[PDB]
Amino acid sequence: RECISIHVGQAGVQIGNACWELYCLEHGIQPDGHVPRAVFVDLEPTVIDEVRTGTYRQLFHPEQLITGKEDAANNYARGHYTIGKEIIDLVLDRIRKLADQCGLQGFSVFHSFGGGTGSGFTSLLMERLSVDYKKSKLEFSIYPAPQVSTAVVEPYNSILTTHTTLEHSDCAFMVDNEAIYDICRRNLDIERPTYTNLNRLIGQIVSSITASLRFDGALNVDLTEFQTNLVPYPRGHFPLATYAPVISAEKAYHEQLSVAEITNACFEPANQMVKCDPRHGKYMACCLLYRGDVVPKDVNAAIATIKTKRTIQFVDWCPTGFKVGINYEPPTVVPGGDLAKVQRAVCMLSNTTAIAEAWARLDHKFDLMYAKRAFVHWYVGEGMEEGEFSEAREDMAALEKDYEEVGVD
Amino acid sequence: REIVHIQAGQCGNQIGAKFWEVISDEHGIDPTGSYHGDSDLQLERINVYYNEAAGNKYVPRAILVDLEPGTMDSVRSGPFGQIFRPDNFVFSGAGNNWAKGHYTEGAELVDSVLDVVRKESESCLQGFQLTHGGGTGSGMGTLLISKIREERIMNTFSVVPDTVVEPYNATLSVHQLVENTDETYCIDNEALYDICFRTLKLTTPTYGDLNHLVSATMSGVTTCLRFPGQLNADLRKLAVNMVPFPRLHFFMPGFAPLTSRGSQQYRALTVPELTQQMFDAKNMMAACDPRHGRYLTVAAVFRGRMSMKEVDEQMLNVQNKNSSYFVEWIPNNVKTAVCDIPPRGLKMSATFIGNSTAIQELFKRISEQFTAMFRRKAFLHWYTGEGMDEMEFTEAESNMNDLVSEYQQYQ
Ligand SMILES: Nc1nc2c(ncn2[C@@H]2O[C@H](COP(=O)(O)OP(=O)(O)OP(=O)(O)O)[C@@H](O)[C@H]2O)c(=O)[nH]1
Ligand SMILES: Nc1nc2c(ncn2[C@@H]2O[C@H](COP(=O)(O)OP(=O)(O)OP(=O)(O)O)[C@@H](O)[C@H]2O)c(=O)[nH]1
Ligand SMILES: [Mg+2]
Ligand SMILES: [Mg+2]
Repeated sequence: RECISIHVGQAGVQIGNACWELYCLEHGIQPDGHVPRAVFVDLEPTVIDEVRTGTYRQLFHPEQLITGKEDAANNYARGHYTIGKEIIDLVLDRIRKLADQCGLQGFSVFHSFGGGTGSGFTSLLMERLSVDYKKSKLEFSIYPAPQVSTAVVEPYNSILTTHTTLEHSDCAFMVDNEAIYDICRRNLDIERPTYTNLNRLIGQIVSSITASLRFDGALNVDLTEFQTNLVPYPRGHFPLATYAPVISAEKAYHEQLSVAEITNACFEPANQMVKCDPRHGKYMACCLLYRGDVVPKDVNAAIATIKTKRTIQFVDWCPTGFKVGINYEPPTVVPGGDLAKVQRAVCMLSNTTAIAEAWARLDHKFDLMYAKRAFVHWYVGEGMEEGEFSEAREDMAALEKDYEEVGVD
Repeated sequence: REIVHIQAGQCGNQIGAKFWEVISDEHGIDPTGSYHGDSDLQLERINVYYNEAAGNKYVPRAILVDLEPGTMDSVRSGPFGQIFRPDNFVFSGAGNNWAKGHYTEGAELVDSVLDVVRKESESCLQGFQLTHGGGTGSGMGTLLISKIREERIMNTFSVVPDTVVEPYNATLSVHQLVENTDETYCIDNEALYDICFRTLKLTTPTYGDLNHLVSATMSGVTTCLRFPGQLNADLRKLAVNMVPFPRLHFFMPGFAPLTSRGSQQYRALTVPELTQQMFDAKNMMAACDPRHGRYLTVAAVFRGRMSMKEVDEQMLNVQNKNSSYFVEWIPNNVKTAVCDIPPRGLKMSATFIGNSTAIQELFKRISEQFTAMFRRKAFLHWYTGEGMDEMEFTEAESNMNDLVSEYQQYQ
């Protein structure tokens, strides 16, 4: 039923404080109410301290606020094998200690895809989960993007996370990679979008997932609901997050946009927190989570209009793939960030054939690096083998075929 | 994690004073005082450079090695000079023979060194910082590492230039740097003057300065990356992205905002201005000029809030305007790195760590000079006569020369 969350890295923690804010905000639980259901990890004290000094100070247990004391290393191997290993136990312990207190469903991880402690580590975290709880490992990342990568090795770290992630990571919400910026440039206008601004966003789309949904409404949608109405196949399938009223709270004023507009503005190819433009990817299931003042007929019509746009081609084997989730309480925008603040929104997520891309583009990267072993000696020397790589590559391979077969046909 | 600085010689020492002058303020540590840190973050990771004894006295964990009292007695009698525990001050015929300081004379003094290099390591150790064509340099220092690497990394901050056998002492040490060291930020005394008298209208560039400039680069390298960043790296990344072939290869560090005080304070530091800087000939702490030979790798380790777009982008044009010299067998020579917090008082900087060339166009140089003079055993009697070997020089030149071949394997 539940879904723990592990916010890792200063950022994953800033975004965390944010997503965590929106929550209580739409659940009527002020500063000091119940008890969260997540943890905070960082190897730089001063940042988690911000959660220990600033707002939402006493809404956490100094027990779900961890730090560390080792090296990150922008290399899979080290993070998965060698170093990352030492922590895992402890890590698990919480997702077994937090998983008990609640029949859970998984851990919403907040950090990023490609990286040192993001690729490697998780690889074995999701790894150790599929055997323990078999559960869900949806990691919400703030990464790229293809042509604008950061790390020099990135692909090495991606191809390795994909293969070992096939059974480890079910779905990675790959936002902030570089497509969320577009939204900050094109749908809000701002060239100076600090990492804090990008989080406020996911910090929003996420609030629409848990927060409000686990919150009463006219058409409730449980977490299980998702995976059920959202994954056609066991591959920890990765849908994409999208938000509708992403209008600027200063520029334009096209606020009053009837439900017959916010819905459609979630289909365009420039407002989905993911550089996976429906370049062909046939949707195969969408969970339209609405919140605010919405008449079920408005929806059971606005969606009807869509179902017949055809240029939005849904999979074949799927008659109807539209899970309409209606909540009451409208969204809740930061007092003075840059988010409009409408009285209704649409956080639609979905499995499009389309990550068929994102995975592809991330897999190819590994082949390029591995093809030369690049930073391989860094993992081998850390308790891994030509096996785990090559055999985790083959893994994702059938994730490129999977996300292809369940659609396009 | 941790590291233990090493102030070899006067220069390396003079610079120590500047590297620690800085770093401390970048960690709120007054002379003997403690952590006055404007913040609380400049403390959770200090350990990397200090030690806990009193409770207000975090003492720099470096070594001050020098055979000239007056020097360390100028560094210890001035400003921050009274923060180093006296134990830190480590004040035969030091023949100018690589084999004299690596096999015969140095080999003895080694054990009495490793002894301490362990006392300091066991002060988890990461590596040691080292600031500073001869005996005690190429031979004995090249041994110190071959031993260290059997026992943590080794960053070396060299002030590349003055001798006759030079290529002998050199070829032999580069060789060792292939299976020993693996991180040098080749800074320099006259490449500095220049870069310090024309890129800083500075008219009286005392040593302290040169040192200071150098220490500025070695801070951008290490310490820096041990900070957050949209895209951060660390010694290894730097190593695993910069060394195509095992020789060890030597780099040439370059700082970003290098503008004269008052006037110049142009702030033209949007970013194209930093790459403008870093990638020009002058401004390379090395003596040689990049424009005289391709690159194998480059690592712009920036440290100041910027767009992963205007960074990742610039790097490109740069890679295309100069396709000529940038070697081809590496689609993306450049290794963009990006910290967040910048040099204390500055808005935006970016350390440059360039790897010379694959048609190794520097080790080539060195290696050439050797042979041209080795062939005639030029000033070889000063080496052998110091207990060296005719096979020692052969070794180095061969080992060091090979590095150029391997490095080309990627160009
Ligand atoms: N969206 C978002 N991104 C953030 C936030 N804070 C940091 N980031 C991003 O996450 C990365 C920063 O990680 P750090 O804060 O350096 O480190 P950390 O992951 O917390 O862990 P340590 O390195 O040990 O301190 C950068 O890419 C930032 O742009 C935040 O509040 N929100
Ligand atoms: N930046 C800087 N460079 C210096 C300083 N002192 C010397 N140098 C440079 O370092 C080199 C001089 O090395 P020496 O002083 O001859 O020798 P040493 O390395 O101390 O060791 P010995 O040869 O055995 O005396 C020259 O290239 C100088 O330009 C200094 O205080 N600062
Ligand atoms: Mg931190
Ligand atoms: Mg001397």
